[PDB]
Amino acid sequence: KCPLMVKVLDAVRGSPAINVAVHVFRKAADDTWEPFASGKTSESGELHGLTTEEEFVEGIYKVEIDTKSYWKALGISPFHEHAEVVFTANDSGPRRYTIAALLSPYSYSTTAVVTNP
Amino acid sequence: CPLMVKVLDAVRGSPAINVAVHVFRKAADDTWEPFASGKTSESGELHGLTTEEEFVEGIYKVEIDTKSYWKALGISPFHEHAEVVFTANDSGPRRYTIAALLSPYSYSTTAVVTNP
Amino acid sequence: KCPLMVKVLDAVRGSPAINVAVHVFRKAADDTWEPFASGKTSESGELHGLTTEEEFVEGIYKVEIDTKSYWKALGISPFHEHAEVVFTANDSGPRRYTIAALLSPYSYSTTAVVT
Amino acid sequence: KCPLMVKVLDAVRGSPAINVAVHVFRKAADDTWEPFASGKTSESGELHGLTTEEEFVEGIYKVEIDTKSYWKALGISPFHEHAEVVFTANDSGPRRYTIAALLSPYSYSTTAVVTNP
Repeated sequence: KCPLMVKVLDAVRGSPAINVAVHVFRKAADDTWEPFASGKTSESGELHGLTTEEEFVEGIYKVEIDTKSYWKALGISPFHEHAEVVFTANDSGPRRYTIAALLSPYSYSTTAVVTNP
Repeated sequence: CPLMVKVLDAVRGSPAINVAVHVFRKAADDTWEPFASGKTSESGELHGLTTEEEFVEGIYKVEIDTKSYWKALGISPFHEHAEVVFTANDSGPRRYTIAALLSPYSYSTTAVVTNP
Repeated sequence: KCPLMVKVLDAVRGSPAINVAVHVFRKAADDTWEPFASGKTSESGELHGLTTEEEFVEGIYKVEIDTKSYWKALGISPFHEHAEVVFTANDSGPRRYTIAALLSPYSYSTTAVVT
Repeated sequence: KCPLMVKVLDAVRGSPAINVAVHVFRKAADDTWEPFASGKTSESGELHGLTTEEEFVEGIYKVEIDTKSYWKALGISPFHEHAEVVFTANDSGPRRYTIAALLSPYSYSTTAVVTNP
């Protein structure tokens, strides 16, 4: 599918995160983040087709996950406003990037698995 | 303080209070011989479970009663307990501390070793 | 889809762990673990077909991951001898259990997804 | 004691992360991050005396951890550029905030524990 993938899981429910707001930002020469892409996590807990391979380029991107929206809907008070993931992309070749995050009311753990297709 | 166990709660965002801690030791018969047991304090860390002279090289298993603690808080957990097995003092005496961040249906364990 | 699946990731390299020994046990009335199944992690790092729904029944199952063997092969000495995931299966009814274990030399994180 | 404390640990070595850059920001009226305080992680891996009780305010704050700089000294190529923790401070009243971060080359986990004085 798309080179960029996002998966989110909630510890409290033990079920994949559904209806999650994720925003992708792209670096600019003015040191400002531009709204590269936005999407909503599916009921399966993953987001596919976020960015086309050709559109995806060599840049520093920022990925933000809206922690409050999921926790406010569930009714649990969240400590973090959002989870922010920033990294460089395509240092050498058009390698695919998968972003995985684990959510909790007062903590979160994120990991990225990198594959070369 | 040869061995320390620090336990933290994710949902409450506060250190876990009175989590059952069980420490075992390996035997020649491939059976665990109970070493020590305790309950966590208010700060969440239980200390003094072992003494350096008594603390000896071997394969030790540390059990944390996650089910007993979290069920008391009133929601059903997934893991029956957490087992942290590890050889102790492979090369000389060292200070071992175990950190376990608890959550329903998921947990993470991290250990910090200190040579002196 | 297999009733039980195990996904193992190596945060150190950032790529899924390959050739990881995964052992499954069963609780007995004598408080003794009986080997249920064993396998080796594939290239994708996920194990499928390790158990069948017919054999898979309610009980207390322990999943072992040979972290010490894997990290020794890569040349890194790990703190934990292995990872044990003890849980109760089908307490209420038939459910699909997925085990996710993120590995590290001196730490690990276990996460379960229920379908 | 200290209203804001930060503890950082490395999963690769199982030791406190020494000489790690920590940066604290505060929200302004124009939605611009204004630097508040910054320090280097000590040998024990914890920061003490970063915010004063009077100076610490009820605004929004951000804590940034320079994971990439730490890995460069070790010599391991990291995935993430840095780790950022964004949270509302003093929603109700004075509080003691402790931020704990576990670092890995391609993943990290952050947890927050609060003490009521």
